[PDB]
Amino acid sequence: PFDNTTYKNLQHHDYSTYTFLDLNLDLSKFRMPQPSSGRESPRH
Amino acid sequence: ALFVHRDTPKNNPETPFDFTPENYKRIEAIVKNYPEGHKAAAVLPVLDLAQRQNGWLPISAMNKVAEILQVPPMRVYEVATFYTMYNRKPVGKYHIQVCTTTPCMLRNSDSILEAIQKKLGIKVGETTPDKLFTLIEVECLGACVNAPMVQINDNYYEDLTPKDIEEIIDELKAGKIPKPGPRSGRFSCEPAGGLTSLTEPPKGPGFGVQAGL
Amino acid sequence: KTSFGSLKDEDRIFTNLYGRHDWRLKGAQSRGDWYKTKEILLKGPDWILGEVKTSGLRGRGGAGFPTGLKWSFMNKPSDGRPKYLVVNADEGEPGTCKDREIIRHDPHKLVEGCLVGGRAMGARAAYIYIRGEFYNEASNLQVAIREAYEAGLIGKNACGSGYDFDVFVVRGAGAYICGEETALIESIEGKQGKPRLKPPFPADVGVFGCPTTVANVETVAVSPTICRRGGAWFASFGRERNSGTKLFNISGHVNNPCTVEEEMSVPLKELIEKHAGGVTGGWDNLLAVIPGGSSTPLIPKSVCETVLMDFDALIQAQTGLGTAAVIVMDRSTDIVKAIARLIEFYKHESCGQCTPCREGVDWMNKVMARFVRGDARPAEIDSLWEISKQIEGHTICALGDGAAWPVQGLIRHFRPELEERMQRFAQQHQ
Amino acid sequence: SNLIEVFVDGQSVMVEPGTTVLQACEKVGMQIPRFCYHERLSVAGNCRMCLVEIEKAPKVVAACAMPVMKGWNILTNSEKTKKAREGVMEFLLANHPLDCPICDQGGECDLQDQSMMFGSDRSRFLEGKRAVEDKNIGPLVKTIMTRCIQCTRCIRFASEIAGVDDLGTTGRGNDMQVGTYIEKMFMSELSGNIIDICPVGALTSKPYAFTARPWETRKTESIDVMDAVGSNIVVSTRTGEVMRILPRMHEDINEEWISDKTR
Ligand SMILES: NC(=O)C1=CN([C@@H]2O[C@H](COP(=O)(O)OP(=O)(O)OC[C@H]3O[C@@H](n4cnc5c(N)ncnc54)[C@H](O)[C@@H]3O)[C@@H](O)[C@H]2O)C=CC1
Ligand SMILES: Cc1cc2nc3c(=O)[nH]c(=O)nc-3n(C[C@H](O)[C@H](O)[C@H](O)COP(=O)(O)O)c2cc1C
Ligand code: SF4
Ligand code: SF4
Ligand code: SF4
Ligand code: FES
Ligand code: FES
Ligand SMILES: [K+]
Repeated sequence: PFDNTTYKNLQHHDYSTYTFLDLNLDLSKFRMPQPSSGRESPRH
Repeated sequence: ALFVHRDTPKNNPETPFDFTPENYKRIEAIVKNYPEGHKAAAVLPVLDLAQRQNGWLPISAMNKVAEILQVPPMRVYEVATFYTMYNRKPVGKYHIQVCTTTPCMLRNSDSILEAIQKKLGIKVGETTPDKLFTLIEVECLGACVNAPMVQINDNYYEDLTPKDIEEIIDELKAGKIPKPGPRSGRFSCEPAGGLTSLTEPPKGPGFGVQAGL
Repeated sequence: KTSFGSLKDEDRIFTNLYGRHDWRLKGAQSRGDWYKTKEILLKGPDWILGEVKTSGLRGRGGAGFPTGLKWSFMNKPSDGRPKYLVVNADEGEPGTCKDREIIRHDPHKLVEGCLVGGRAMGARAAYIYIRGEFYNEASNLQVAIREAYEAGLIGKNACGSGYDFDVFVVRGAGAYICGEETALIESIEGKQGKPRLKPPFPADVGVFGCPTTVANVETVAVSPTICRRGGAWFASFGRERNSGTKLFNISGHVNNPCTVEEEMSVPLKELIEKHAGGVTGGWDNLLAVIPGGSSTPLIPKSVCETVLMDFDALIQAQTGLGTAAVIVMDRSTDIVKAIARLIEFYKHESCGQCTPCREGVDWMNKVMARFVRGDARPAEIDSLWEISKQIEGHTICALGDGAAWPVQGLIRHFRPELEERMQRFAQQHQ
Repeated sequence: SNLIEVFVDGQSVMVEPGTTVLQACEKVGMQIPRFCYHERLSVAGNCRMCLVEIEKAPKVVAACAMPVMKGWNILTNSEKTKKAREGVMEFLLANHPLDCPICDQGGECDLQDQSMMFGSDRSRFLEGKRAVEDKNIGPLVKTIMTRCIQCTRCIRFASEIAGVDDLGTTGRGNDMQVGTYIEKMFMSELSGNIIDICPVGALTSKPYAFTARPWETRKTESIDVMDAVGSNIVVSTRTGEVMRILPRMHEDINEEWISDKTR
């Protein structure tokens, strides 16, 4: 049954102040190992 | 509204600030999004996280972020004074950001600004005496077809009237949280008088796929 | 084909623009997103770049550079440094509210655009610099990116093609200058959002010193639809060197301020009267139109009658296309107050790096603030023209150009209203 | 020889690739006006005074930053180059304070001299000028930040040569302010060279402050003895009394700097 009448994007009504960073912590294992420049910072 | 720091009793490097341990987990997760040797790239999300924990940035959050990322404090001070979200003075808990650029001004955001000024009892920049509301006047928030609109700490409240923003401020003073959207009959960005486009159902996967794919 | 516009619901790239369907993976898979992405990626960067250069896709950020020629600047051998796609999601332009809709309502289209574009340029990952004000949109996009990783669509072995491609979202902090590509790069690097000087273009030295392409959300998200439907199909919409579809933000004084997708060379009168429900008062109530967001010069009613809403016809109409964000202004508009508030925007959002913008934009705001009251004499209009011509072309990025242009459009089309404002000030105060 | 051939006002000069347009004009003895370019600091490109015309290219380029390409004809004295210089000088003098009499930099100011040479002769600015808060970075450098033109030689010096990182730009727009953002004291061993490289009177010598004036100072080219480095200096005297010690440019000892003990 097709619906072109309701706004399906209601998930963002319940987001909190830490939502984005909880999602980043939930994604921190799905990611590739970061490439290195060899040094710890440009002041090292 | 100044871009220097003067040590108050409530803002100094001996003002207490530290992250919760879940914020240290989140900071490690942020730093892992950036390449090795460019740990300094995570100044902005970690300092934003410090604002999300504290509500505002004293000069101990700036120094703590500079300590954990091993950057100079001055390079975090440049960031915290460059951007208009890093609140360097303690704002109220509901931070009403009224947009007043030209697309919101054409649809009478000034009536909303006057309505908030007469509903809260303050003016632009000030804070209400309960320390719940701070009203400032910001630039384009990127909701121009839903003009006029406001932003209250995270959330866009769009297509407003003076009565709609009075009603939203009333249900904020009751301790609840409203629905972050337009307050006219439409939902996000369609024409208000009806759907001039996208009336049909979509075609599904595979429509118009050229030969060789 | 000479008549343009009337884009049908079947040729819409941004189906579910309105949030009427499920923006999640179960909805986006039912609309063509993430279909045969593996067969797109296995056909190499060269076929993808050939289809994009075939498709006539120009820059949907607003400058309008040819997108495939731009992305081919990364098609070069590796020299130790990694490569990055960076997706410009800042969207600070007054009038412009469409990439908010792309992030919030079609996020998987953006993630598949990141994957196909990064495959086209050999990019290791994707940093999507979203605006810090778009918090719900950022959490929304991170939900969809988690759906893309958990389905195995991105990351390790992306869609089963043996390609490794992460997708990151970096949130901004409230600066309109961090939508310019090099200031955005500096905003990723943990620094003030001050633009770099060109050259180095980001294909040589970009984010972290790596080769980099910064492209808009619109010109990234329409790329898998181009690589599925073919180049010549998308090239068959709009005029030549104006190939395709475009999201228009008809804001301002219309009955229905809306975001809609339409063919590239649609008429402006037809767009306003057909999607926005016309100007508030009919077509005889129109005064001026800022056609493509704030950085483009206004044009009066006598030009907006026959004008086409693409790059070339608006350059011939002494303005620019820009973000295709239509700002409609009627006869009840203090137009000098509107342009002066727009210059007030361009001084509150200007990073203060080089001399001409840092000083002259504040000086133009003070002159425009006296023009609103009329507190000037008619030599200062030509003086302001020369100030704008000294800002234009002398800056680091085009915020100086995009600030001088509303002044030049206002003066060029409404010099007499400034002069009669000043002379009635002079009679009533002396 | 992989030199490339360019043209400066028509005159053919040979440059190694990677040469900036400003150095390509320096190789025929023409000094392009500049405020933020310093040949021992890194390139910033943010005063726009070096905007020079490349012909058959409809846009002035920043000569301090722009590497030359093959076959360019650099036009240092054309019409749009001079309009670029006059306009940029007009924006530099839009908010600069009328302090030339009470300023120590007068007579030895970059902004005065190339306002005279490359700028206009009058003002179109009719508004009120900005005013900036003064800072206390110590007993050696008198800080009057209204005179600052934000050329960022401060930050490049104290980030590259002094290695201190106390200075930066706080704010944004016309309210952007070079400073330290706190009451922090910039005491390096090389900290007085920001008095040298400030092109304006924003960073002046607090001991030398108000005492003398450069056109009456007699220049005497002498040697440091404060350490075993042998820095080459100017002991500038006025009517029989030592007024200050400036550096000399010696490419192999003290390149153009001196320590604060010397200064
Ligand atoms: N979408 C938005 O929210 C906004 C868009 N704009 C638009 O931005 C426009 C200005 O664009 P800009 O980024 O300042 O510059 P634009 O003139 O240079 O260049 C467009 C793109 O092509 C690349 N490019 C240009 N020339 C190149 C060359 N010779 N070699 C290699 N790459 C080259 C640039 O790196 C850039 O990514 C304005 O006209 C306005 O329409 C402005 C403000 C907001
Ligand atoms: C001051 C300034 C602000 C800009 N802001 C944005 C922006 O917010 N979003 C965007 O996509 N492009 C913005 N641009 C244009 C970018 O520089 C760049 O051209 C674009 O992001 C990517 O090129 P594209 O048009 O091919 O997508 C801005 C340019 C300037 C000069
Ligand atoms: S012209 Fe304005 S926006 Fe651009 S680098 Fe300079 S201060 Fe920044
Ligand atoms: S710094 Fe130069 S231009 Fe400014 S007041 Fe001093 S002498 Fe005059
Ligand atoms: S104080 Fe002087 S050296 Fe420092 S940025 Fe300002 S003008 Fe340049
Ligand atoms: S103008 Fe207020 S949201 Fe863009
Ligand atoms: S000298 Fe090239 S811009 Fe300052
Ligand atoms: K000085």
